[PDB]
Amino acid sequence: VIPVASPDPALVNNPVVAATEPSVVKIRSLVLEGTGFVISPDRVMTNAHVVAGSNNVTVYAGDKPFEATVVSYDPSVDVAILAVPHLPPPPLVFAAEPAKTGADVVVLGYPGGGNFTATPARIREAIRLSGPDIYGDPEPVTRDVYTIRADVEQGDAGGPLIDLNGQVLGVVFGAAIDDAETGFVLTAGEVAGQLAKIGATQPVG
Repeated sequence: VIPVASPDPALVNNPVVAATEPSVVKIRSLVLEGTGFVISPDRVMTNAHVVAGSNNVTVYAGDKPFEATVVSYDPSVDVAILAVPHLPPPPLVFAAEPAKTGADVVVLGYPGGGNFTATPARIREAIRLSGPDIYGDPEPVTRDVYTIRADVEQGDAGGPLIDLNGQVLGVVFGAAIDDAETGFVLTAGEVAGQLAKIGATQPVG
């Protein structure tokens, strides 16, 4: 882990939080709980492992429930798409330029499946996270990621990482086991590549 300065605690009150908050939603699937955000009208992107093979997925926009359906799931992909009809909040926009080391960012999500919380963060490093090719295992072998300094929790899974402009830099998908205050974020390029696999293979039963 590359060491960086502690995140600016003032980031919780930054207008960027209130601007993106309505579009960041809590997800409950049937016991399993996570975070998502609006990517396009009536469509929510979330963590695939949270909603994996679930027929009872609910989306909470502003403490109010909306029925969701997993319409895009691929076992080889970290992200999933939920279809959420009549969902008021507008889509969030992805940042077009990659984030740099030391930049102050914010993780938005629902840690422990509670209320919406903004977690102050700082970019450690942009890296290619490559593992071994596990035989018979579908999950990705390589990932474009940001390592971040942040007190991240499994409830933040599927939560967007947002810059000071209000744009999504990536999506929280993990943390370090031995290192506290260390989170792993899929880059906007990585999410695009993963959504591309789904866009290419659809429709699938």
